[PDB]
Amino acid sequence: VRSMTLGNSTITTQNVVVGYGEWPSYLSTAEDQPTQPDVATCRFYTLESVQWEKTSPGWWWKFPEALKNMGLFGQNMHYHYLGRAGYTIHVQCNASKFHQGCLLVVCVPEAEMGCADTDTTFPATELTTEDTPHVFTSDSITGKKVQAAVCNAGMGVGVGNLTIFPHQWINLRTNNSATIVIPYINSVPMDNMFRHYNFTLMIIPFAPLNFTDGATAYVPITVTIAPMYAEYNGLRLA
Amino acid sequence: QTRHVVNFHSRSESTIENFMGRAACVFMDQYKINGEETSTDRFAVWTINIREMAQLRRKCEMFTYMRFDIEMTMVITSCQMPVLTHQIMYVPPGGPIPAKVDGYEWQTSTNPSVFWTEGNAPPRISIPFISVGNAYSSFYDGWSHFTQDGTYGYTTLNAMGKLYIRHVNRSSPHQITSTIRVYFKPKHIKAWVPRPPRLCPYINKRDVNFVVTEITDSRTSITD
Amino acid sequence: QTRHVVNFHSRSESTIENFMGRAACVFMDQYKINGEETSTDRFAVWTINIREMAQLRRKCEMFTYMRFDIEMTMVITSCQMPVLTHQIMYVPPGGPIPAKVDGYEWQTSTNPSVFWTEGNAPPRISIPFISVGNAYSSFYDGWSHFTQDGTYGYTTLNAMGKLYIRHVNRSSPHQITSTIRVYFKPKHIKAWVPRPPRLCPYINKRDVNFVVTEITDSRTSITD
Amino acid sequence: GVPVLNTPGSNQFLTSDDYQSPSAMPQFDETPEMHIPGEVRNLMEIAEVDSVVPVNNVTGKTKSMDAYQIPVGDKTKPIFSFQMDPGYSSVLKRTLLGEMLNYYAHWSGSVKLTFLFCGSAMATGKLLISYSPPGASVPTSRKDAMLGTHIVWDIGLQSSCVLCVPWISQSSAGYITCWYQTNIVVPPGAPTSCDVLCFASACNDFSVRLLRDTPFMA
Amino acid sequence: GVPVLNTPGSNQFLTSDDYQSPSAMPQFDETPEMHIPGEVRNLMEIAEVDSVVPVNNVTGKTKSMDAYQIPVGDKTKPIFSFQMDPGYSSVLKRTLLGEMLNYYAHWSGSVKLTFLFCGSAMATGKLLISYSPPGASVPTSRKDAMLGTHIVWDIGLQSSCVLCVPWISQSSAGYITCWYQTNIVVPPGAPTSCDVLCFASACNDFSVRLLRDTPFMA
Amino acid sequence: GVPVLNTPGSNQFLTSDDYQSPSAMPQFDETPEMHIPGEVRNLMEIAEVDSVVPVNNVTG
Repeated sequence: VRSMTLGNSTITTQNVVVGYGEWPSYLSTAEDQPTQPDVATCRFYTLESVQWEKTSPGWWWKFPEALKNMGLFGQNMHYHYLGRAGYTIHVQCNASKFHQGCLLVVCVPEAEMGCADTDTTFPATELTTEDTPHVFTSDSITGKKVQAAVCNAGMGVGVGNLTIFPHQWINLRTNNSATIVIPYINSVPMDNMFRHYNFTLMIIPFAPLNFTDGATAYVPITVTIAPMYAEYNGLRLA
Repeated sequence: QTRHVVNFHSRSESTIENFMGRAACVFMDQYKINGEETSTDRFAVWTINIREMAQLRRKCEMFTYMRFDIEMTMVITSCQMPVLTHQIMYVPPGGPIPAKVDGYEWQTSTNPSVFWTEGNAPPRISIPFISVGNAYSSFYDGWSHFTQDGTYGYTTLNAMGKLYIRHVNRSSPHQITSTIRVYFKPKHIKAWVPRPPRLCPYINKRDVNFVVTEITDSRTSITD
Repeated sequence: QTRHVVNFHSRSESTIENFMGRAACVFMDQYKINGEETSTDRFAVWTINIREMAQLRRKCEMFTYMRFDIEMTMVITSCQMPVLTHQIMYVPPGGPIPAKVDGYEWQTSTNPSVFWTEGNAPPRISIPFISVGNAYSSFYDGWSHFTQDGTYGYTTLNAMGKLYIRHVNRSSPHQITSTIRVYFKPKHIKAWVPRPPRLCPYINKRDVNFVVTEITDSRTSITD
Repeated sequence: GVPVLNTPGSNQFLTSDDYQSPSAMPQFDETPEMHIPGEVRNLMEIAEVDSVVPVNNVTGKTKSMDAYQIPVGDKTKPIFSFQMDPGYSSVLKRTLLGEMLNYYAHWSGSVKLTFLFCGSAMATGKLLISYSPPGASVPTSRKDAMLGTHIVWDIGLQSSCVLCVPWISQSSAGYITCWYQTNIVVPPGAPTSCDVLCFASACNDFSVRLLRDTPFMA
Repeated sequence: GVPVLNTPGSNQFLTSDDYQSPSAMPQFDETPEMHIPGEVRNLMEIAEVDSVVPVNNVTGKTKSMDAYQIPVGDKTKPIFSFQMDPGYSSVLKRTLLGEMLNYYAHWSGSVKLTFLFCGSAMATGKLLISYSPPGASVPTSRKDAMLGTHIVWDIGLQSSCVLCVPWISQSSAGYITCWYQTNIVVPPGAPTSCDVLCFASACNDFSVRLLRDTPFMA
Repeated sequence: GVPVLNTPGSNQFLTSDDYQSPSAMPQFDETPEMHIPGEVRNLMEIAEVDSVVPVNNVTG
C-alpha cells in the first residue's frame, strides 16, 4: 500500500505499464518558446466512478479533452492553443473477494472511430461527453453516432487483438489496480487540445462480471488521470 | 501439399522496408488528345494518398505514424500518327492546379514535370517527405476545423500532392486514347506505433466507416 | 487547414541558386515544314531575354545585377512520313540571322546548333555568361544613344542572343506542324543589389511602364 | 567516349527494383525527424504481442464478446479443442500472430499460449491441458490425454498457465485440448460458472520468408 | 565494352534536374567577375530589412501615402489593430517581409515591429501596445489589454518602441492593438495631431521551406 | 554526364552470355544450403564409374 500524493491530491494505491517503453518528457528556440506550468496540472483528477454490472459492454474516454473542465488543466486548454502531456492513468476496481471478472484497460492512440450508419458523419458530441464515458454496445446500432459495438470497438478492428497498445489486465481474481503512462504520441511536437484527441482510454470487460444474490449488483471502476510534463506555448513577447 | 520441415531462421523479409516498399498499381485513367477544348477528359488527376486500393491501404494501417519517400513510375500506353510525348506534372500540396488541358498552370516553374516521349523506358519521378509534421498519419482522431466542426478524421499534414498528366501534342488527325498506370512505391520508410489489423471491409476511401463484421469464421461446437 | 507547429530551421531553399535556378517554359511557337518557300512561318526566333513571362520576370527584378549561365532544353512535338530531324541554332549577340528557312546563315560555323532527331531525349544546349560587362542588368536607368536620344532603358550589355529553330528536312508529302517549348533555366547564378518587389502589373515586355496601383487591399476601418 | 553496350533488360520496368530514382524536388529539404515513441523496426515485433484468442467461436457467438470466453462450470467431453496452426484455422487466424502470418507463405517457429482463468478468487479446481503432436490423433478420453503430454493446471494456486508449442510451420497440426481433472469447487458465496481467456504469440523467435497478398481483403 | 542497362527514367526530361549541360560555346571564356557592392547570397537577407507597413489602409487611403500614417490625436476604441501574419493579411502582405514569404508555402519564425512616432519634439503622451496570443480574443477595452501582454510606450522619453512577435507560421494569429493610455499633451506652439509609422522585418532568424508561385501576378 | 557510345552488339540478345540479371525478388532470402551427400562438381566424375557393357548385344 503506497499513498501517492501530487500537489493537493492524494490517492491510495496497491506494476506500471510504461507506454512504449518511454517516460513522458519535455520537448527539449527563441522563435517559439514553450511555457511549463508544473504548478498544479500534475495533481490527480479523479473522474466519476463507473458502475460495472453484469451487462456492461465497456466504456471509452477521449483525452486530452476529457479533462477540459478539470481545474487548471481544463482552464489552460482555453488560454493556450498548443500543448502536450503524459497522463498517468490509475484504474482501480475495489470489488470484493467473491466477485469475478476481467477488464482490458487500453489506451489506443489515435482511435479514429466509425459512424454507425455509413455514408454520413456524426455530430461531434457523440465521441466525447467530457467527463462522462460513452459506453459501448453489445450489438450493432444505427443513427448518426459512433458504431459502438464491441468486437469492433471503434475502429473496425478485432476487439480481442486490441492488446497491441499500452494495456493492462485487471483480473479480479488476482489484482484490482492498473496504471498506464502514455508519453504523448503525436506526429507534431505540439498540437491543439480541442481539435485532436491524442488517445482513447477504453475499458472493455472480456470476462463478464458475475456474483450471487447477496453481493452488490455492481463494481465501481475508478479512473484517475495525472497530466505529467504538461507544457504549452508562450504568451509573452520575445 | 504436404507439411515439410521448413527449417531456416530469417526475418529480413519481415522488416518494414521489405514489407511496405513494394510497387503496386494505384491509378488507371484514360485521357484523350483532341476534341472538346473545354473538357475534363483530356487529363488525369489522382490526388496522391495511401487510401487508394484496399490491399495497400490495409498495410499502411498496421502503423499509426510513418514517413517515407515515394518513387512512382508511370506506365503509359496509347490506342487509336506522330511519335507522342506526354507530361506528368506533380504539383506540391501548395500548388496551383489546371482546370483545362490548356491552362497556364502547366507552365508553372515550381511544379516539376517529366516530358516522356513514347518508346523509351517508363518515366520515373521521386518525391521526398513533403509533410509539415514529422510523419504521415494513417489515422487522425480529430477535426480539421477548430471547435468540432465538419470534416472528421482529415488532417492536412498527410497531404502528398497531386499528379496531373496530359499529352503535350496540341492536336492529332484521329483520336488517340492514352492509358496511364501509376506505380506507387514507399521508399526509405519508417513506421511508429503499431496497430491491430483491419477486420471489417472498407466502405469509402476518405473515412473509417464500417459494417460490424464477425470476429472469425464460425465452427459447429467449441470442441470439434 | 489548421495552424500546426511548423518546427524546423532551414534557409537552404531561400538561397539565390535555389530561388532562381528553376526551369520554366518561356517560348511556345509553331513552324511548318513545307510550302511558301519565302515565308516567316517555317522557323522560330525568340530573342533570349528574361522579360519573357511575368512570373519569371518578377523574380529577376528582385535584384539589380545578376550573372548566370543559361541551360535551356527544348521540347519539340509534331502533328500532321519519315523520321524528323530538327535544328536549334543559337546565334550569339554578334551573329548573322536567317531571313528565310533556306538562308546561308544556317551554315555559319560560329553559330552553334544541335541536330535533334525525333524520338530521343530532348536536346539540351548550354550558354555561358555572354555579356560584355560583369553582370546582366535587370534595370538600366540610361539611354542607349548618347545625348539623351531615343530608346530609354535598353542597354546592349544584357543581350543574350537568339534561338533560330527549323526542320532540316527539305520537304514532306503532307504538312507537318511542329511545336517547340523552350525551357529556360538560370545556372550558377549570382545576384547583387536587392530591390523591392514589383507592385503594379506589367504593361509591355521592353519597358517598365505601369498603371498606378493601390498599395494593399483595402479594409473597412483602421481597427477592424 | 566510354564504349558501353546495353544488355538484355535495358529500358524495361521491373516492378521490384532498387534503383536511384531521380528526385523531383532536389532543392527541397525535408522536415527533421523528431523522436516519436513506439517505433517498429520489424513486423515480427507485432507477432510477439499476446492477444485474446476467440476459442468459443461457435455459430452464434462470433459477433459478440462471447467468442473469447471459454465457459468452465459432464467430465467425459473436453472443454475446448482446436487445431494448432495460425493459418487455415478459424481460432488462430485473426490473432495478431495469425494475421501477420497470412502476409507470408513460408513461416516456421513456435507459439506460446497463456490461459488466464477469469473466475472468482475463491473458486478452486484442476484442468488438464493436453497437447497432441502434429501426426497423432486427438485423445478421446481424459485418461488417454493424461498418458500423452499434459499439464495438470491447478487453478486455486496459479491463475495463468503458459505453454510453448513447437513445430508450427506451413509452406495436419497439433491440438490443445483441455479436460476437467476436477470440477470447480466453490464456497456458498461465489458464483459457480467461470470463464477462461486464452492468448497467443510467438514463443521465442519466429521465422517467416515469402511475402504474399492477404486472403481476407476482397 | 562496359555492360550498362538503362533504368526507368532514361531518356526523359525531368524539369528539376541538376545534370551537366553540354556547353554550346566551349572555346568561349567568360568575362572576369569584378567586385560589385551589395551581393545577395540568401533571400532572407531581404526579409530582415525594415520597411514601412500600411496600417491605415482604409477604403480610400491606399493609393496615397496616407496608408502608412497612423493618426494620433475618444479613448474607448483602439488606435489601430491588425492580424499578425505576413501572409493572408492586408496590412503585412505587401511588406518586404510579407512579400518574400508569399514565394513559399511553409514558413515559420518571429517578426519584430518598430513604431516610430513622427510627431513634434514637444508632444508628450503614452500609448499602450498590447499583444494577443494566436488563440486569444482581442481586448475590447483598455483595461483588458493592460491585463494581458503590453508595453506602456512613453512617447516623450523614447520615440521608437520595438517588439518581437514569436509563433508566426503557416503551412487565427496574433494581434497588435494600440491604445490611448494618455492623450497627447502639447504646448501652445506645437500642432495637436501627430502620426506614427510602423515597420516590420524578421526578428532574429526566419525559417522557410516550400517554394511556390506568387498569387499577386496574374 | 559520362559520354558513352554504344558499340555494335548493343540491345541484342546473345543466347550464351553471362551478364548480371536483375533479380525479380530482391527482398527474398533463399533457403540455407544444407550438406547433401554425393555432390557432383564435374561431369567426368560420372565417366570414371565402372558399368556393365552389353557385349552380347546380338539381334535377339
